[PDB]
Amino acid sequence: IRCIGVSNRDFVEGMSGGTWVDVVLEHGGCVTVMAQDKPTVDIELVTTTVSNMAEVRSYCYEASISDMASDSRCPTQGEAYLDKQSDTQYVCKRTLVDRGWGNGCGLFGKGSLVTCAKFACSKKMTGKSIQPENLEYRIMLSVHGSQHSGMIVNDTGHETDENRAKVEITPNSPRAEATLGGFGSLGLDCEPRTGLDFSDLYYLTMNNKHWLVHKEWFHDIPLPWHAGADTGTPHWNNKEALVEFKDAHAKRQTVVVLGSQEGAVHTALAGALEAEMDGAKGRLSSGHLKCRLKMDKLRLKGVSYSLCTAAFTFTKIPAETLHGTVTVEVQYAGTDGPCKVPAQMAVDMQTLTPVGRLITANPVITESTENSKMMLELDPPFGDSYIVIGVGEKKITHHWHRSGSTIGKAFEATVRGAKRMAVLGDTAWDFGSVGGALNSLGKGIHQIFGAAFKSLFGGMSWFSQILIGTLLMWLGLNTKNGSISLMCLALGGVLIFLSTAVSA
Amino acid sequence: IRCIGVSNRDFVEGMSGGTWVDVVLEHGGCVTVMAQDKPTVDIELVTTTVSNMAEVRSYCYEASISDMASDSRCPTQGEAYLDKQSDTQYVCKRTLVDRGWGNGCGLFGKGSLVTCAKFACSKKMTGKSIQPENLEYRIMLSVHGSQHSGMIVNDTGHETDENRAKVEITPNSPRAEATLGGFGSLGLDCEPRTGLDFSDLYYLTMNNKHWLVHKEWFHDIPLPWHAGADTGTPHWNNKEALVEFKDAHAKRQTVVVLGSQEGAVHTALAGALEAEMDGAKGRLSSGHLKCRLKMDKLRLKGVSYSLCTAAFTFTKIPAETLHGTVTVEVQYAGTDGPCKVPAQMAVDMQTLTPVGRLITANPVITESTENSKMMLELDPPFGDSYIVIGVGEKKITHHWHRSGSTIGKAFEATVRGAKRMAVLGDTAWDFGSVGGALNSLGKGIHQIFGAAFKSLFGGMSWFSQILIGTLLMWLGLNTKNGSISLMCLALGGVLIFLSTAVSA
Amino acid sequence: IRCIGVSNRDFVEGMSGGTWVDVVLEHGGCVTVMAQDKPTVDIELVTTTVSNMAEVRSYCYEASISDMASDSRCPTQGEAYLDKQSDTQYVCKRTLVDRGWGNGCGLFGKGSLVTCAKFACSKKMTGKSIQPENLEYRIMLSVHGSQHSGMIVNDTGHETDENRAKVEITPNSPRAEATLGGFGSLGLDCEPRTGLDFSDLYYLTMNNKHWLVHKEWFHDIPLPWHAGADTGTPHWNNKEALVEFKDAHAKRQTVVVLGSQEGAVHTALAGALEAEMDGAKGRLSSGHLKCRLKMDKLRLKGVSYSLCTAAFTFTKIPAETLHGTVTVEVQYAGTDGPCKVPAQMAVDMQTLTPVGRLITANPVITESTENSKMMLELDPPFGDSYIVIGVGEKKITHHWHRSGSTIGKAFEATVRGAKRMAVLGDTAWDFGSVGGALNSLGKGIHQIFGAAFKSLFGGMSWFSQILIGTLLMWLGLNTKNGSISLMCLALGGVLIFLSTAVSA
Amino acid sequence: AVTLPSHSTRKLQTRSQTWLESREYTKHLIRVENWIFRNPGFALAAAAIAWLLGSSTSQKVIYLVMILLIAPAYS
Amino acid sequence: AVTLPSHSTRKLQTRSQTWLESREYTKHLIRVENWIFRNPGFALAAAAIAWLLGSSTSQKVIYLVMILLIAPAYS
Amino acid sequence: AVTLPSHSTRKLQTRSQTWLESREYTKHLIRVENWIFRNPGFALAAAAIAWLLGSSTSQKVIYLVMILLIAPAYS
Ligand SMILES: *[C@@H]1O[C@H](CO)[C@@H](O)[C@H](O)[C@H]1NC(C)=O
Ligand SMILES: *[C@@H]1O[C@H](CO)[C@@H](O)[C@H](O)[C@H]1NC(C)=O
Ligand SMILES: *[C@@H]1O[C@H](CO)[C@@H](O)[C@H](O)[C@H]1NC(C)=O
Repeated sequence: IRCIGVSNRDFVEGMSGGTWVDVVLEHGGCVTVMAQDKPTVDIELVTTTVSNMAEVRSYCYEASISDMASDSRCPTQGEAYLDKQSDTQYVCKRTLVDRGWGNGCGLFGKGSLVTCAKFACSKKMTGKSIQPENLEYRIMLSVHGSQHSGMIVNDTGHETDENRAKVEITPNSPRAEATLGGFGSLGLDCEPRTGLDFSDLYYLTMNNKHWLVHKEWFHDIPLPWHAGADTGTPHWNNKEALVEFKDAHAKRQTVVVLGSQEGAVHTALAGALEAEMDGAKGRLSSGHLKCRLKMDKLRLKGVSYSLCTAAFTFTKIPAETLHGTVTVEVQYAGTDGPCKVPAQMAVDMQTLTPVGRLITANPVITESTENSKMMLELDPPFGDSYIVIGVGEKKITHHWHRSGSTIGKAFEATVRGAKRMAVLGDTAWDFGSVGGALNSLGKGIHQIFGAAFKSLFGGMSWFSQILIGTLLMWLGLNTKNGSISLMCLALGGVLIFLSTAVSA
Repeated sequence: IRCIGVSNRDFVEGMSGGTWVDVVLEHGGCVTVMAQDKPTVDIELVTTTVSNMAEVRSYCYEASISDMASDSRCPTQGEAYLDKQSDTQYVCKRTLVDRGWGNGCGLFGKGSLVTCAKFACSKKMTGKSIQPENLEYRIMLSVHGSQHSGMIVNDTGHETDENRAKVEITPNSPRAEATLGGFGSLGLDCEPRTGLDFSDLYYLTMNNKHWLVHKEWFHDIPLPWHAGADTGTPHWNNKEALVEFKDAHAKRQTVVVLGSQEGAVHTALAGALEAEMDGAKGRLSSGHLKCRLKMDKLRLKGVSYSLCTAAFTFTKIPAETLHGTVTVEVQYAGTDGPCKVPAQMAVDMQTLTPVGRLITANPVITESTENSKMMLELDPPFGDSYIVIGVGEKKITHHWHRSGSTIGKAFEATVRGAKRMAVLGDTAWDFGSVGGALNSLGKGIHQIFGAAFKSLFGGMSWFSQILIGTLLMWLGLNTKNGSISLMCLALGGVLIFLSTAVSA
Repeated sequence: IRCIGVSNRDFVEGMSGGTWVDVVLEHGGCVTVMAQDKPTVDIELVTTTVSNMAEVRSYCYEASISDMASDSRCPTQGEAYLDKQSDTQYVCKRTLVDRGWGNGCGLFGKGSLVTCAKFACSKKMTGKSIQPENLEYRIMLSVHGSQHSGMIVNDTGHETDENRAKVEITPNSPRAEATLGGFGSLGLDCEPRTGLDFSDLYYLTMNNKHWLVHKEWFHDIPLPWHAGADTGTPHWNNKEALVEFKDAHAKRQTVVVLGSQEGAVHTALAGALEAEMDGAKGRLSSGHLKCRLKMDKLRLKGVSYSLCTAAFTFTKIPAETLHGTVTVEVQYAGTDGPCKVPAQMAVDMQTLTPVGRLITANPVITESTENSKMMLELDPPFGDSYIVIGVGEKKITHHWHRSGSTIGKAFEATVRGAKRMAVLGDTAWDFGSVGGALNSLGKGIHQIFGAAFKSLFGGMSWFSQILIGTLLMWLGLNTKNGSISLMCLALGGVLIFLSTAVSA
Repeated sequence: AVTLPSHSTRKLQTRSQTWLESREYTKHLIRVENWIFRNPGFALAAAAIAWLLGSSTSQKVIYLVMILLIAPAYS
Repeated sequence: AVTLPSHSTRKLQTRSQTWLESREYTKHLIRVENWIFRNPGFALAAAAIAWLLGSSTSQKVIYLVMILLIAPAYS
Repeated sequence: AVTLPSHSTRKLQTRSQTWLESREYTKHLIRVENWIFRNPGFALAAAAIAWLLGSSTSQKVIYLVMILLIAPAYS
């Protein structure tokens, strides 16, 4: 029931050959599953919490100078001193002043003074370091049993039940076993490691608006610094990028506190992930996790019930959703037990051969004596169908129409893979739940590319990569030969694509 | 253990069946060894003290001119004689203080002046001399076999050494012996008598900070000599290298001692290995030594154990070192005494296939009561996989992953093969047991050129060899006539490479 | 008189001006000048004394460490902080050591570590500044005539006696003047601003010896410094160029305070000048000074002196001074009043015909009764000649021979007019002469080819010169046309000259 | 601050949107023209230099862009 | 006075820091800078002093350079 | 390091013979002796590169010494 309308649900076609549900849960859209031998369940990598972290560095984005102390010496001596150049508590800078007879200096010109400022700090950007291991996910999964718009909504009351289960692979307990009886169990062979490589993913905290930020970029911006440090009296580091030493004309040396940078770190912070914190753990979103489930332990309860006969009614008129999978919600006569609810949406009426698919799998009234509104799916074949769900005397038929030809689906489910590729790089040849030659050869061929093409182009935001691709496509057909100039308009065709392919 | 994380550490896995594996081992970390049924072991050349040695030459670095007496004859009135001029202690000149009537002479010309100074030393440096013998080597053997998580560094018990037994390879006893807890005792047949060169080497002893200095150099410092030890005040050859007195045309004999010479020496010793001669016997850290392991006595233990079943709670989390290995410290919930507990590199599906190697040869629980620590060093395959521990059904796996490249290790037995090589010349191609005469090369072909290189550029230094090397790496990109090309840009690049390797 | 024999005492019988004639009276020897009629005088740059000197730096050549401390950090916790880092009186170096199971957390890898030693200086070495002011030059004035028994050196009542004259000239008062009652006065006005190069010359002191050093050298010494003056722990700069951080093969990083740099500097100074110290006044030798000693107001004490009657008994065999100037030490035992010593030179004496030219022109004796003594020069002619007294059947006639060569001695003022050339370098035309063409210009073509010739070869210590002077003189012999095959021969061999006019 | 490096350069490809893609691509445009709409002159001049090159009727082409693309954003 | 020994010439090759190695590789240099900056004059000097009788394209440099490598030290 | 640089550069040329002078005349020459004497092998290696450059009769003569004297001083 979950994953229906997640604008990005993906029906993983089973396989009548051992359970290889190799699916990459997205932390966003989702993936449902279907094989003859089992009801149909789906998963949505809901929460992706990070346990503990290290306070690698702390930066200050709003310093505050306090005491402006200035010292001077004329060409008569070498430099200046000034009481404060012997403290970390300040920040000094020495240079010259046209020291002349203005001050009564024997010699003329050449002086050298030094002004200082006591360097306090207003708000500090407390970054972090989260080892790949110690984190953890929480993939909840549901099943198309008898649900009733019980979809999404409440989740905790639903997990103490047979159709909605919540498992959680740790990089330590990587094979959780979601046991939703009345059906069975579930295997999970997850890689709580090849996630988002939180290796180089320092977790930021800029005034309770934290974003998971790339490592590099973290060290790279300089301002103040203090870290792996017992706060105590924060002996800073740097500080130039805040106290501004500009001597008015050439007689006096003034120093202003350059402005906060508060939001100039928000424009800096133009990366991708947005994080949420509890304080305890690093609760977040936007990530991915590759697993493998065990289909073996999952019983189709339904095929044991006597199909239900009596009345049926569309409490909720059929709604087509995200590419041609229709939900119908219906209720029952009102004096029955746990029995199947017949339903074959067909071509016609008389020769009602069942044509199309039954996402739902096994639809069965819950052992109820009340009008059970069982909410269940179906995949109409492109064109005109008849979601007919009943005994046959009283077929609560319906006229349906799926506007998607099969060719127009292949072209548009080509992208449901085009993006799940360019967002999952090579972990894209992982949806290929099997040990195929090409599902395997791929993860490998488009491997010395994920590695190459990325290393030599892993530094350029949207705009920046079109500006290269388009330059490459010109280097394309336009050049001396069509030999080593095809791969130019080729890889140059990737960049132009990758930029626009992430957007839509 | 001893080497679960020391950058230097090299692995000699020679199941040569030669019951030996020549293996070079210095104070540069260590080596582990493993082969058929042989509990992988760690050898670590720790200490290499020099016992009895006596001084060769003592230098003065802190002169101290006592009194200065002097006499000047008048022009051809004879000559200036000073009774000291004969007593070795002082040191004087025979200048020409021009003099005449004003100067008290009955004539105009160059009467002669001899200014004498009594010389004395304040602090010196003696060059105790060391020979092959008076040398004692301290190797530390430790077998992964089955041990402790924290106690992999504890080094106090060499009586309980079920693994970590301290050897003591003397020069007079090249051969050795090891004692274990049910393991064969080991024998390393070495060459303390010729390990690291010592003929060309002494112990400077100034200020209490000593350091192993070359021989060549130590016979050319320009200070006052003192051959033999002291009988209190001694006689110094070159009592003037320090003493300096230059009077110009006047009667004023300026005898300045010249100061100290610490920096003057510390500074000119930037290639000398720091050494701490402590108490009686000088200790040399940072040596080098070439042995060989006699692998007969060492035969696995606890092989006759039953593959123990209880679940295993990793006490900590699966780490990696600079070699892709993995500490995997687990627990055994109280099911009987000693037994084996197997693991596998579960390359994905359940427990099915065993992959990658396991560095610890055989893991064995030696504890009879409850829970106890043990850690297996594995060699996870270049890609992903888990870590099965215990047995099949009640097995806990921890997800793991190893990055880099299959041919990223070929960029390491090669880069580590420039250190092993460029810090031991030809006595470097000695890590892997003689595989025939195929080695009458890697430890031959080098004493053919290297011994000719010893002379040729033997006397260089960083900066130096580049300008003497780069000019070569250039000459070879510009050889007008000959085969010079190939040997040129080679002998050029390799030099500059030798420097751009170890410690630079 | 004053300089009856000092290596480098030159004459200027050629005042050649309307009583105006210059000279460069250096610390090196002296000069005697005698105009057509004027008494003859001996001036000399006896001493010079800087006065106030503002110390610029206070280099430290002996560092002493303590409070050795340190801290580490597992490869996860970011940096490593140690409170002494906020001490500024402690030096540190943070560097990644090694660790893991066996040392800290367990997560393997090269985490970070820092260690902080304390600091302090055992012996510093200030460098006081010298400004073209505060340098009173001393100059001694000793006339001739009435002057006996080398009562010359004897520097007493250098005031009372008019035969001696103390003349101190400050740069703010160069026009000084000698009061020689009887011989008149001596008008002198020098160049205290353009003597030695006081601008650029600091003044240092290790222990107590004092030097003179060129600025560059003084500001290009790694040694931990303290600038200007300050009583508290001179906040040291470069507290680390004299401290060392040993990198342990693995785990540690311990400091090792380099040893006393005394003799290291005490040797670097080679190329500097020695300088004493009297009180606070920076007394020094070796200076040189220019001047325009006006010959007016000078008069022969006695032009109206009856010739001394009859005792030419000289109590000294008339020795001879270098450069060819016989000195006699007559004593008029039988004589009276202040009469004119009837001296004179005679080539034959057969019939008094002088050919000398004594330079102590107008020798006189005062309070002369008996016991009267007195000295007097003489330029003996080439070959034979008899010194003499005018009249007397007791007219002494000590035969005298003049060695050398008439035109021989000429070759001398070419290789001596050269010493004054190499040293002084260009202020070497300001010897004794009023100039106009080949004398005003000599400078004009020297000042230009003095600066040019400085810029492209200053920095060339001695051994340098010749090298880049011989291997240069070759380029001139090679090639052709002269314009570039002479200029390279000239400046090639002449470069060499300022190498032989140095130590010789 | 002085130099601020972009976390843009190294984003993090995920299905969930970046910190602020929106207002991202519109800025570079804004600047690189809100620059030529101020110091437009640099256009005609900048153009000349784009002429003094391999003047390929398809090369001068690029160069012209290489200059106007850099001026705007100081590099 | 001159302590002409330079053990850093006779290095020992081990798994350790040859005494004061830290700033070894750098030193030899910064004294060629402390030289030329204070003696900029010699800059052009060894430009032709070498150029002349360099007898080649590159040779000029291997002179100009192997000269500006004497002055700093042996001088 | 702790090179306490070159005062031999600027010698306050005068009358009274500079500091430690008497020495300096030979000193920079000795360092370059105690050096070859040790590792002479820098023979077939030093004289070598000579024929390698320029080839002029008087080339190696000055090339071989160009390096022979730079060998030390940088040892
Ligand atoms: C709300 O949750 C409860 C159980 O916790 C469930 O019985 C009910 O059907 C849910 N209602 C919704 C929102 O579907
Ligand atoms: C060393 O061995 C002792 C044996 O009593 C053990 O208790 C201790 O934990 C070990 N020391 C270390 C390094 O932990
Ligand atoms: C210096 O000369 C004076 C004058 O005759 C004499 O009285 C004094 O003792 C002399 N001093 C010396 C140098 O002995």
